[PDB]
Amino acid sequence: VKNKCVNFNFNGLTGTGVLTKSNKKFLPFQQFGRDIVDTTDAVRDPQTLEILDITPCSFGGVSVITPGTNTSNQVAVLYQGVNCTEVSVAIHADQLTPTWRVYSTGSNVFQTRAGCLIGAEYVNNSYECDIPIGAGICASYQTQSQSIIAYTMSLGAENSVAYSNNSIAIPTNFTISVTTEI
Amino acid sequence: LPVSMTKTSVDCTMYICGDSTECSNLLLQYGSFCTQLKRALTGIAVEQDKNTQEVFAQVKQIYKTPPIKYFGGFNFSQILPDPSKPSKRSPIEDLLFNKVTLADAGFIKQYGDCLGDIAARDLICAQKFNGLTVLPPLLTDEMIAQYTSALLAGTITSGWTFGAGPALQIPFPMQMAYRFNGIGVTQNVLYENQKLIANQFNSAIGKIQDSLFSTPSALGKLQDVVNHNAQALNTLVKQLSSKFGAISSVLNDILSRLDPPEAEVQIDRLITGRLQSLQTYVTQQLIRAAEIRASANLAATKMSECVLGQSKRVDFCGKGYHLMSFPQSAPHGVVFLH
Amino acid sequence: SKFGAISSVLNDILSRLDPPEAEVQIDRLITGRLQSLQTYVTQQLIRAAEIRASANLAATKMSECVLGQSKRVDFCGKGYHLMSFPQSAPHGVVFLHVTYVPAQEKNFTTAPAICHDGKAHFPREGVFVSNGTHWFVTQRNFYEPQIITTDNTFVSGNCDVVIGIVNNTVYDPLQLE
Amino acid sequence: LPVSMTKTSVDCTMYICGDSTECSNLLLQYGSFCTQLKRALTGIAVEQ
Amino acid sequence: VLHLTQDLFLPFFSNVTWFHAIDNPVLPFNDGVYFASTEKSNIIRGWIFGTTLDSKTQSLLIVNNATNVFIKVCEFQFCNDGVYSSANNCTFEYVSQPFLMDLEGKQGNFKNLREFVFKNIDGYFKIYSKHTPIIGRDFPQGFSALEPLVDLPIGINITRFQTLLALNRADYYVGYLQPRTFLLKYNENGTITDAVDCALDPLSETKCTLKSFTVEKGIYQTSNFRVQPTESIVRFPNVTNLCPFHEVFNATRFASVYAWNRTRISNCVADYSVLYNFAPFFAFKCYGVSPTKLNDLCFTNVYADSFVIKGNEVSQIAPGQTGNIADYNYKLPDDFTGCVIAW
Ligand SMILES: *[C@@H]1O[C@H](CO)[C@@H](O[C@@H]2O[C@H](CO)[C@@H](O)[C@H](O)[C@@H]2O)[C@H](O)[C@H]1NC(C)=O
Ligand SMILES: *[C@@H]1O[C@H](CO)[C@@H](O[C@@H]2O[C@H](CO)[C@@H](O)[C@H](O)[C@@H]2O)[C@H](O)[C@H]1NC(C)=O
Ligand SMILES: *[C@@H]1O[C@H](CO)[C@@H](O[C@@H]2O[C@H](CO)[C@@H](O)[C@H](O)[C@@H]2O)[C@H](O)[C@H]1NC(C)=O
Ligand SMILES: *[C@@H]1O[C@H](CO)[C@@H](O[C@@H]2O[C@H](CO)[C@@H](O)[C@H](O)[C@@H]2O)[C@H](O)[C@H]1NC(C)=O
Ligand SMILES: *[C@@H]1O[C@H](CO)[C@@H](O[C@@H]2O[C@H](CO)[C@@H](O)[C@H](O)[C@@H]2O)[C@H](O)[C@H]1NC(C)=O
Ligand SMILES: *[C@@H]1O[C@H](CO)[C@@H](O)[C@H](O)[C@H]1NC(C)=O
Ligand SMILES: *[C@@H]1O[C@H](CO)[C@@H](O)[C@H](O)[C@H]1NC(C)=O
Ligand SMILES: *[C@@H]1O[C@H](CO)[C@@H](O)[C@H](O)[C@H]1NC(C)=O
Ligand SMILES: *[C@@H]1O[C@H](CO)[C@@H](O)[C@H](O)[C@H]1NC(C)=O
Ligand SMILES: *[C@@H]1O[C@H](CO)[C@@H](O)[C@H](O)[C@H]1NC(C)=O
Ligand SMILES: *[C@@H]1O[C@H](CO)[C@@H](O)[C@H](O)[C@H]1NC(C)=O
Ligand SMILES: *[C@@H]1O[C@H](CO)[C@@H](O)[C@H](O)[C@H]1NC(C)=O
Ligand SMILES: *[C@@H]1O[C@H](CO)[C@@H](O)[C@H](O)[C@H]1NC(C)=O
Ligand SMILES: *[C@@H]1O[C@H](CO)[C@@H](O)[C@H](O)[C@H]1NC(C)=O
Ligand SMILES: *[C@@H]1O[C@H](CO)[C@@H](O)[C@H](O)[C@H]1NC(C)=O
Repeated sequence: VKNKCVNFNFNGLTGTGVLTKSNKKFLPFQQFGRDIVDTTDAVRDPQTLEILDITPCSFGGVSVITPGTNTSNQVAVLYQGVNCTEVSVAIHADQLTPTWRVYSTGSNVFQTRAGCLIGAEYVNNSYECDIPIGAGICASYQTQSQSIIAYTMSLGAENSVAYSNNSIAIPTNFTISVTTEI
Repeated sequence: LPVSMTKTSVDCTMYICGDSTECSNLLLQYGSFCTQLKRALTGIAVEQDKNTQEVFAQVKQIYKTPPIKYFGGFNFSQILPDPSKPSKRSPIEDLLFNKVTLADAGFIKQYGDCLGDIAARDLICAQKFNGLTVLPPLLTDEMIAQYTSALLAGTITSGWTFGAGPALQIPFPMQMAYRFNGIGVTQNVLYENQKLIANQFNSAIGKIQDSLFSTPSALGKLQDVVNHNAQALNTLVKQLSSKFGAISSVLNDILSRLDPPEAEVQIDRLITGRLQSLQTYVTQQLIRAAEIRASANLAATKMSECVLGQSKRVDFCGKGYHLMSFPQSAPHGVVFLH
Repeated sequence: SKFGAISSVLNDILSRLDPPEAEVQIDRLITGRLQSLQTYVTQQLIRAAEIRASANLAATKMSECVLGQSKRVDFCGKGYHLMSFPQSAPHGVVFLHVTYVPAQEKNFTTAPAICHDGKAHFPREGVFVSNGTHWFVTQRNFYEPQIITTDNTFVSGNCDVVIGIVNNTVYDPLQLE
Repeated sequence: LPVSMTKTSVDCTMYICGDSTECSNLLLQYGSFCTQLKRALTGIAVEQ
Repeated sequence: VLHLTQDLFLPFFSNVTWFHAIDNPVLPFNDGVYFASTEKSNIIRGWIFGTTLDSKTQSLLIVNNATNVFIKVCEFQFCNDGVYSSANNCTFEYVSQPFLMDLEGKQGNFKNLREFVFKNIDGYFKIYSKHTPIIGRDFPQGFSALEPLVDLPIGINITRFQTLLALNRADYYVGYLQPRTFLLKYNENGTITDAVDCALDPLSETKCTLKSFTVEKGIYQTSNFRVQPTESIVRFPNVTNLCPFHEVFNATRFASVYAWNRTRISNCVADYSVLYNFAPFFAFKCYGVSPTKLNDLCFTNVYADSFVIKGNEVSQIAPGQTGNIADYNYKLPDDFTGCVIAW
């Protein structure tokens, strides 16, 4: 059963992960496989004499972004650093360790460089960052009638200077500002 | 000056007890000795994000250079963003990005090709195996170059006015006149030897590119930061290979071989070893984070003083009587052009 | 936290077991509590170093912006620093940076130098600024147009090498009297 | 103003196992634990 | 306080089966069963528990009456309706104040709602109750803690559940408990004003990991997600290397007991199905190892001593035995780690 998270007990080497075909160069006497950090990487099939690779199962980390509970109860779920199709099939097969299930409408799907975001919808507009998610993506609570929206952070107002060969601007007036700093 | 380093979110639970219910139960007896580590690591990530934000996002308005680039004979193509390049980076920025090699990029989503590694799996797949992941930074290497571009465009088309108030355009010639006046030489010499100073500046700009190209390692500070982080990560991963004084270094082997009440001592020994190793890693990461925070504060104040105006303190903005500085983005750091 | 021992309460565990076999659990409790304390003290040292750096920065900012005026830009608040008034805060300090910031600006004109008669005139301080018809001089950070006199300018040049030079006349109070 | 403090190169084997082969062997069971300390002290000396 | 605990609780917004009355299906009991019933005066009497509900395994009977209770750990025979017909192996008679108390303000609209929860962790039967004339429509929404009444260490086998009704001339609310981690808000008087799950909603999990009831705007790292593997493969080498057990069982001249042939077996995989299928045994007594557990142990060396003998001599041959064979022909060591086969 390849290309599936499966508990393996190969010749006494027991572990968890996904196994598939490989293009290793195992010598005939070779039985196990490893890497620089001494973690079992490849195993030879004792009854097939083929080479299989060992992978983490689905490792990631769930982070929840939310506004104040006194404001709203709606929440959004981040699955850190996982392709968002993999969580989709795992949810549909009901093999995810998290038992809480955030509903998937198809419009709340977001493949982000930081992972897959569920429960928020993409708006192609640009706003100032409110809740940092990562990879230049920020979410906030915004009315449509209210929901959680995800957008690329606006670096600021787009402004262009009036540089020229012989044109200058001199302030004819001035203001007094009292800032604060802690 | 380095600005930040990779953000990690080690999870002690299955870093120490790989999918072992009894090991998790044993770990539960050690109290909240894990929440401390998770909170410390997430705090370190937050401070690093804050460091890069302080050291770069200094101007609220993003500016762009005028389409024509003739600033009184001065040449800025080597530092201005390249429209032909799809990443919109300076030629020097390209050299900085190519002379730095990151073992762990972070924004890779490398799951799905570890099974397809064919050869021996690499460092990142190894980390993914045993409960260690890298959290990608908020400010992508892309728009940060946009920030540096905005800062550079502000400092050559408006002098230093835009750092105190509204951006007021000043042509580059009398801007240099004022930078000469701020050090103690009258603008007349610049207005006589404009051609000579322009040629000298162009020659220096051209030579610094060759200096960065031909040097063995001038970006050694950023490379050292990356190498130290990778080495700490590698030794943390390798520490799971130590029996720590028990029968074997494989928790699952110990579980499947001995009874619970006798393998209990061995798994407790493994917990005491692995958790303490994670403690050393976390403390060392804290020290490195404090050091890089101090360096990033220094970089922020250096940028605010030298780049956004003329600094009167000697040797602070490079050796000699300072005139101006030009910022350039680097992997996990910044590069200055005094 | 039991720390892998019989119980987490010392007075009970000594009152539940005799010494010669209880000392194992006592040692386990000792090492658990000692490791927790070591982690706490290390974190406290880290926090103390960070707060020491912050306090040194605060002291420097205090001695700069309050006991005088600092020319370091974006140090004593955004904009041109004027003063700063400290305020007491719980376990901290509060500054009130008073900063001069410009306002409404207008395009007028500029000239790097003005040539009256074969000689280039440069402003002693400020910009040679033209309304659009008449050339004038003023400061950098405020628009105070003034008549171009020989007191506002110093002459040194030959009126042939200044790129972008402009034509006009300069005034002097000595020829009239 | 202080500038530097006394550079140290503590040695794991000599410090914790005085010339004892079995002690060193059982130390080796702890993995590369103290190599980190040796690297840290070397880095401290270089920094100073 | 905002104490957190882990124990078998009824999940929030879980599924509760609602029944009626006017037969008495026996619902399974596993990891506890939640109960509730609202009534005017009374229609329910007691509960019976246990496995197969007959006079063979110890069971339970909790009938309540007008003044007291009748809890008893008994092994009653059958009633199929005077509710028991056997008290031979029955002990633990317990009587106390009735669980149900009814209060009515001169009108029956105050339907007394009674909430019961039972569990059998390491024996120690526990009963939970809080009685109030709640709104009375049905299973309500407002929070309500549960007051323990009796903690009794039964310590018997328990598998099925049933309840006993009353006579006459809307209830039955049944839920199940699962191991979950919860938060409980304690009032300054000590009451539980509100409680939160940690395995129901992402927001609830955040309130758990950041233990509180108010969460500020922001991002919080709560836990990790891992896909549990679906199937488990066990793979071992293609080696078969069948032992000579066939050759020691298919022989035709099994030696006499006086000259017992001792065969040395090495370098083979000891599959015991080959001995299982070859002989209809009559004595497969094992001493050092379990007869079921022979295929999961690796042995340094195996001796197969075969000799045909009489019938009673089969029982004679055993460790620490005596007899004309056990003393002069073959004597089994007292520390015999092995099995004998007689067919
Ligand atoms: C510079 O800007 C000031 C405000 O920042 C102006 O002061 C204002 O004056 C008006 C009346 O003219 C008041 O109504 C207002 O409250 C404020 O005091 C000031 O006039 C202006 N001066 C110039 C020359 O632009
Ligand atoms: C500014 O400096 C540029 C250096 O990158 C000059 O580009 C050069 O272009 C020539 C061909 O046009 C190349 O052969 C050379 O390698 C370099 O890329 C650019 O001309 C220059 N412009 C001005 C106005 O000085
Ligand atoms: C050039 O600068 C002159 C300042 O002296 C402005 O001239 C003014 O014109 C008025 C009449 O319109 C006079 O009464 C006054 O004394 C002054 O000379 C003039 O507006 C300005 N030109 C432009 C285009 O800004
Ligand atoms: C400023 O005015 C000068 C005369 O006062 C001009 O000088 C003249 O330049 C012309 C050629 O442009 C010569 O033919 C003539 O002999 C005299 O030298 C000067 O050009 C002028 N410059 C500008 C920028 O207006
Ligand atoms: C805890 O219990 C106290 C003792 O009954 C309560 O105080 C009482 O409050 C009532 C009003 O509800 C007063 O009339 C009475 O005199 C006494 O002060 C207290 O409210 C209660 N706290 C709770 C339930 O939160
Ligand atoms: C394993 O044994 C079976 C049974 O004889 C045989 O069909 C198969 O080819 C063998 N495979 C290997 C790799 O030895
Ligand atoms: C991950 O990203 C997408 C979405 O799943 C798809 O191309 C594939 O699964 C992965 N691709 C890469 C390059 O990792
Ligand atoms: C609007 O958003 C969609 C995706 O949500 C994107 O493809 C499109 O380019 C956006 N439009 C603009 C004008 O940015
Ligand atoms: C400035 O002058 C140069 C040369 O005199 C010319 O190439 C350029 O187009 C001019 N730009 C402006 C804005 O006047
Ligand atoms: C100067 O002129 C440019 C030309 O478009 C204009 O954009 C800018 O706003 C002007 N600045 C002023 C009037 O201060
Ligand atoms: C409870 O069960 C019913 C019917 O089986 C189903 O419709 C409902 O969705 C279930 N509720 C939950 C919370 O699972
Ligand atoms: C009710 O049960 C108790 C249990 O001891 C018993 O004593 C009593 O006789 C029963 N009947 C009444 C009417 O109380
Ligand atoms: C009670 O147990 C005894 C054995 O101790 C048994 O003989 C008897 O049949 C049991 N009573 C029943 C099953 O009613
Ligand atoms: C002996 O071997 C034959 C051939 O496999 C088999 O049919 C028979 O049942 C065996 N008899 C015994 C006693 O093992
Ligand atoms: C053991 O020896 C006896 C001697 O008579 C023989 O009959 C029997 O077949 C032997 N069993 C073996 C070789 O397995």
